[PDB]
Amino acid sequence: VTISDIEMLLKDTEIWDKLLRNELSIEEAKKMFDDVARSYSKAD
Amino acid sequence: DNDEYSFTIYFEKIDSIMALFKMREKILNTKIKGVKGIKRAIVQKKGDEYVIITDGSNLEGIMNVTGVDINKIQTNNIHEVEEVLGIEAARELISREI
Amino acid sequence: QVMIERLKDSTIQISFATVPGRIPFAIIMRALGFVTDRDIVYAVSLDPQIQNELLPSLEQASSITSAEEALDFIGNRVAIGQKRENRIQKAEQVIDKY
Amino acid sequence: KKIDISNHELVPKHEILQLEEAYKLVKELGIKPEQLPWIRASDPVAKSIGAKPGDIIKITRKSPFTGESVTYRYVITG
Repeated sequence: VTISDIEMLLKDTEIWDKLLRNELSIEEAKKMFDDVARSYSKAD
Repeated sequence: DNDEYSFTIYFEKIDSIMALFKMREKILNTKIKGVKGIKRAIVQKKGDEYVIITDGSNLEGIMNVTGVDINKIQTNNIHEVEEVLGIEAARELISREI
Repeated sequence: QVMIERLKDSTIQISFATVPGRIPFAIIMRALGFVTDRDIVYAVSLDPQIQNELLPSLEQASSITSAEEALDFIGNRVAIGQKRENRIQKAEQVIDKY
Repeated sequence: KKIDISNHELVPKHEILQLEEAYKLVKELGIKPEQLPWIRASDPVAKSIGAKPGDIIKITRKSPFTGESVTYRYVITG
């Protein structure tokens, strides 16, 4: 539970950092965001 | 039954000088009505309406009580409202309390 | 300083500085020369209502019915890993002095 | 407990900010997104609107100085 939350936080930080550097555009950033949300909502 | 307002329990199962006083104390500590945490409630008149001032704090229990306006209840406890309503409500309550 | 407690389970304990922990009331009464429970309950008071409260404390010392058993109980409380003799004289001397 | 608390008089108005608006806010403020005040994803009001970690929640509050004041929070796991 706790480790899954930490992984969620780390991946969200990585996605935000990648988006802020213009590495990826907005729509794929949103797809990554909600894909991670759905993937880690199973444990919760 | 023994009288108009007096009775007696016989506890025929238990055979021990100990734990009989424990059963007596457990009986004396039994709740008959009301919600937990509240010590005493007093009805007061603010304007043209009637409010209840309570010496205890139990937010969820009062929300479960019929006849209570859930959207206008206010409490002195900040952690209770923080856990029940959220963090912005706790912020507003801290401001109002100060 | 000698401090007397009345615990939640309707028992009475006496504990002073020298002897660690609490000692039941009837134990000290037996160690001081009160062997019969009637003697204890009549030295306490002559009121039946007050005498009724001594029952848990009286029965909590039903195992110890002699002065020497109370004395070496106190000795075990104060002296650990010694024979019965030195234990009882140490207990009686600490009772008589402190 | 199915009692709805979003209508309580102590609860300001919460909204989920779109990705474009969040990006514009972060660029204009010159901050990393996690430098805003935090809000747990298990918060009752945040849960009532289906907030998820990584989003930015825009909160509108009553104010005696400007009427309505808008602040922002960052949704963290918890």
